[PDB]
Amino acid sequence: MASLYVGDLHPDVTEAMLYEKFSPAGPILSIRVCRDMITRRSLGYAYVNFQQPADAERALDTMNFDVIKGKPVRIMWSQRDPSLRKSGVGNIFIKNLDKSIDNKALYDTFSAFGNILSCKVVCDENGSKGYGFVHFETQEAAERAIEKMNGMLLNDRKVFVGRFKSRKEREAELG
Amino acid sequence: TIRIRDPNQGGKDITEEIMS
RNA sequence: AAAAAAAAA
Repeated sequence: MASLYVGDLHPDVTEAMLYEKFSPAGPILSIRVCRDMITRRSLGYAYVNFQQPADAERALDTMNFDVIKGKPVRIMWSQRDPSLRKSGVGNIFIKNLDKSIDNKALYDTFSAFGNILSCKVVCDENGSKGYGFVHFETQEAAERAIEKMNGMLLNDRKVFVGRFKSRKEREAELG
Repeated sequence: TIRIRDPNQGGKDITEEIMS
């Protein structure tokens, strides 16, 4: 197991840029930026395959949320089956995040609860929109994270923490 | 980095407790 | 107010 998904890429990020970025973690087997079949438009993500699993782990541990062409990358172990992303089991939503909190800070704090598959502070032109997500490997980790962190002050601003809800599910419950 | 304070403990910083 | 993601070989 030595394949990383590298997402949230700027459309103009190339394979070469990714090699330059990831190469210091150790020798690379191959790198593929995924593209639309005919127009070749980047799909906003890539696979980076290391020769050594320890090297892939180092890169994930060390280079996550680093900026390439002005946008922080989001690295995961490759998991092409989207069923867990779809089910949201273990996935949590955080709101009223002070704008001083970035991806790395959110990751460092929440990883105390358990191993994180993926997390993200959402950003636009003005920076953090003040909300984000953290998807834990286990649902027990998510539950502890919610129980502990909901209603807490994070850098002086009170957060909501709760199970992630998809747009359809949320518009259902709000009516 | 992120500082965690608890409103139901008068806003006491509990950042170290949470991490362990 | 705020509710992601991934189309390889």
